Amino acid sequence: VSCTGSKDCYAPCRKQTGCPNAKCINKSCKCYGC
Repeated sequence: VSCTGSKDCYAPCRKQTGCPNAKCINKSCKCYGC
C-alpha cells in the first residue's frame, strides 16, 4: 500500500485504528496506534 508521507499514511492509519502519528514508505504505510 505504497504511500508518500506521514499525512498520506494518516488516512489508512485512521481508517484502520487511529494512530497518533504515522510513518510512511513508498512501498507501504506504517501505523503506531494499532
